[PDB]
Amino acid sequence: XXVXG
Amino acid sequence: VYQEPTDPKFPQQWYLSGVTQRDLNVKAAWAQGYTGHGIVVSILDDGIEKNHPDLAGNYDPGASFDVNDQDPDPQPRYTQMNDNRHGTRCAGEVAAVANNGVCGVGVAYNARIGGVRMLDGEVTDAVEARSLGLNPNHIHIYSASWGPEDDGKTVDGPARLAEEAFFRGVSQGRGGLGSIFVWASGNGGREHDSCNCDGYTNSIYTLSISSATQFGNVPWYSEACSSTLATTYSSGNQNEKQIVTTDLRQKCTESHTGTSASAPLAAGIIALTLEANKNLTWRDMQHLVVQTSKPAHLNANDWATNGVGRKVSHSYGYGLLDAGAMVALAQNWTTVAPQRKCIIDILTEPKDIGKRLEVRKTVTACLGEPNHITRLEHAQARLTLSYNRRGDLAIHLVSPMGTRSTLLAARPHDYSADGFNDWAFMTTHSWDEDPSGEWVLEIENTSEANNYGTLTKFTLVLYGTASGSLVP
Ligand SMILES: [Ca+2]
Ligand SMILES: [Ca+2]
Ligand SMILES: [Ca+2]
Ligand SMILES: [Cl-]
Ligand code: NA
Ligand code: NA
Ligand code: NA
Repeated sequence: XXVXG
Repeated sequence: VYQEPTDPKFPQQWYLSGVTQRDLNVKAAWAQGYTGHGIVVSILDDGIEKNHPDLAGNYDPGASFDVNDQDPDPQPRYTQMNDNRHGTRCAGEVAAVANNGVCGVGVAYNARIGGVRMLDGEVTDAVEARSLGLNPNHIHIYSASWGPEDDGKTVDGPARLAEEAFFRGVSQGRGGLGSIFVWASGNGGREHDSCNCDGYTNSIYTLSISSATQFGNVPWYSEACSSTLATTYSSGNQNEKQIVTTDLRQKCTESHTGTSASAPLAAGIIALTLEANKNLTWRDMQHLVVQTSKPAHLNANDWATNGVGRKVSHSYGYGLLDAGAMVALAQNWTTVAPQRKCIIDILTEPKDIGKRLEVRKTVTACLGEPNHITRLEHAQARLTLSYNRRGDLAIHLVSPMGTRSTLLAARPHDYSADGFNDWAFMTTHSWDEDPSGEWVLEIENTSEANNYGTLTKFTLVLYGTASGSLVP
């Protein structure tokens, strides 16, 4: 996987 | 007479108000008396600087938690690179304090703002579920500016616990009216990513929000897809202005960028709307967005008029949010009828895809049954297929009213041979149409390669009601 966005 | 904020950077918040009309019409809502009082918004991200001079006055510990370290305090982890600044920037866009001589103002500058620290660690399904399901009878609106990798080859969505959190939120959250989940549609534009390959944005339970640049163009980072619902302004090229908000270490930034800024701005507008009518359900809120959003002066080569006369784009959904129109329409809004679900299994046999496959099916939309739908909301094409190079596929769905939704555009970097396993491609573009009649699914190979595969399942899932339409 979970990326900022 | 309403007095606009005096904050030192408010004149730089071009996207909130101005005489040019290139704005979200937020001051019109403020002047109607809606600034967010009594609404609670939570930023699901890497933490929130709860002592920031432009957030402390609106901070709500009840809207906050630290899932990464399992404690109540969502304070970001400070590092030299300031990696954990993302949540604080999102928070200030929603609810930065007004008229306090510091930075600018949030869209809902009198709302209460919290944050869930959940990205700063291993983001498991459980981590996501505990964040989406946090204090759902206190938090009204959740804002998420994160998701699966934007590499243009990922197909990923909520696992079981997170999907359960979505269903529990919309069903029992907010006293049974439903948690409002606002999602940034993604930053994978440079990779030609599709936001329908992101199950969080592609969910019917989230309001997926895309971005427009100051000059009204599709930003370089924008992902196009049919699941997007609407748009707010964000960053663009270096001649275009950007978003002003609270930054890590008690600072003010005028350089927040990407769809990460668009979801919080939408969350703030939705907070103003909820203040104008606290009885709105999660589906009411999506209806309001569909009806009030504005295409005008947003540039795209794919604008199309759907079956009820609304313009819709895969880059922008129904267009720019209009806060003044949202709060106005909310006040006398009549709650929509309970949601119906009509399941139509299309295929009688598997179909080879080859160079091109067209599947036509005439449906009655559950005529004569309690789930009969004459007023569509979301529609899904749940597809199970095999293919040798997934990114060479383009998939379109045409509604009986003639609205062509791109469920999947070519993804040059998606080399996967894993196909799609009951993937629920979603479109918002046929909202309020009558779904009775011929639906057409088109799957084509966009490359010269001799690709091969088989479509083994196509479930058309229709959501909506059978009452209460307005004139196109
Ligand atoms: Ca903590
Ligand atoms: Ca301020
Ligand atoms: Ca994406
Ligand atoms: Cl369902
Ligand atoms: Na409910
Ligand atoms: Na969504
Ligand atoms: Na029809």
